[PDB]
Amino acid sequence: SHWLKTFRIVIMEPGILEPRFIQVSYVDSIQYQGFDSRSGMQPRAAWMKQEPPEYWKNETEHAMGASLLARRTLIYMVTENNNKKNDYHTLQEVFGCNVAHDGSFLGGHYGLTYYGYDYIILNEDLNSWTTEGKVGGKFNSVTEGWRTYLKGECTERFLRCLDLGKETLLRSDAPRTHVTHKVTVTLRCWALGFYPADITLTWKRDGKNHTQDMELPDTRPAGDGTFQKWAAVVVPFGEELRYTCHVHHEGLPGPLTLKWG
Amino acid sequence: IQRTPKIQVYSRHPAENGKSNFLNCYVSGFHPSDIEVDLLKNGERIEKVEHSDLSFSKDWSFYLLYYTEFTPTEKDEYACRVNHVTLSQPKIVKWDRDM
Ligand SMILES: *[C@@H]1O[C@H](CO)[C@@H](O)[C@H](O)[C@H]1NC(C)=O
Repeated sequence: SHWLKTFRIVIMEPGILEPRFIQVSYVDSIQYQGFDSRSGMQPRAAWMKQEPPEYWKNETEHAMGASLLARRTLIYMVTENNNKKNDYHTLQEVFGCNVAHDGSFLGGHYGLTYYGYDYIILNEDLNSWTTEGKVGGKFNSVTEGWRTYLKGECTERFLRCLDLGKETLLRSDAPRTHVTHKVTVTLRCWALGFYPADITLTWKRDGKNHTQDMELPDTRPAGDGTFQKWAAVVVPFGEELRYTCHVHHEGLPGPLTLKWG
Repeated sequence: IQRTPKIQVYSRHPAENGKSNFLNCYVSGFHPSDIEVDLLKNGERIEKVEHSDLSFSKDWSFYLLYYTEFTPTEKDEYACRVNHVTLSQPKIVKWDRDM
């Protein structure tokens, strides 16, 4: 399963004359475009350089448009909620289509916020909404528009993207793993440079699912397009070897087991 | 509702002394996006430092990745310094080599 999502942000800071607008697009963990009002619409993924300038012309034109619209809206809502014009205000919007491994539409998403005040959100039923707040609580065709864009243009946009980056987008880079011994002991299981980001790290006291007494951080980016993740536990000085960590990941021949070397 | 950033300082590849590399400062879960992020070598704010495009998570909180190339040494001590609307005084996280 895959996701093509677009993010829009409208920022208002205390003092800034005009609101800042930025728009980025991702195809799963990978960002491939980017537009920033504090400047046109640039590429972010190496493989994007294969598009016609007629493309970026198109794209930049759209972002240009969306931006006028977004700023107008943020200002509108800051008004409706009658908030201090000068100071922080943020408008965030996300939309995207969930496409299956076989080019078929699985689902989609759309959500908009005047962070902390209003929320307008398309439901999974992709047929209903979720108003929230002074504005947008008073939210009203519009639906079919998205049902379409998402099933249509968006998916077309996705498929076309996969066409151009399958090589790097569908790769499977296995974790380089290892363990580390720290004294207060605490054993740490490391998984590095893996892609996709879906991975699994667990410990076991004598082959038994050992929960609670451990630590489970959050996958973080290596910086090159792959990820990192770790998990650790606390075990009685010396009484170590009764613990083993199991790594599971798409790019491995099979499960991997590690103990304090 | 403002939310202070979570900071992680680490290397792309494992710290191999005298061996080139990349130093990352990952800030996330913060709101608003007005954030200041610095990479320090022994204290002096490092020059040319790139950072990822701003994006947000499901809970609408923001995240960014700041980084630079760098050849660590057993002597050099590095760290990340962050200032945010939710911090009284800038937060400083020293890069632990074994983390
Ligand atoms: C052992 O831990 C795994 C980790 O997800 C869990 O799914 C499983 O239910 C546990 N034991 C079993 C097989 O019931």
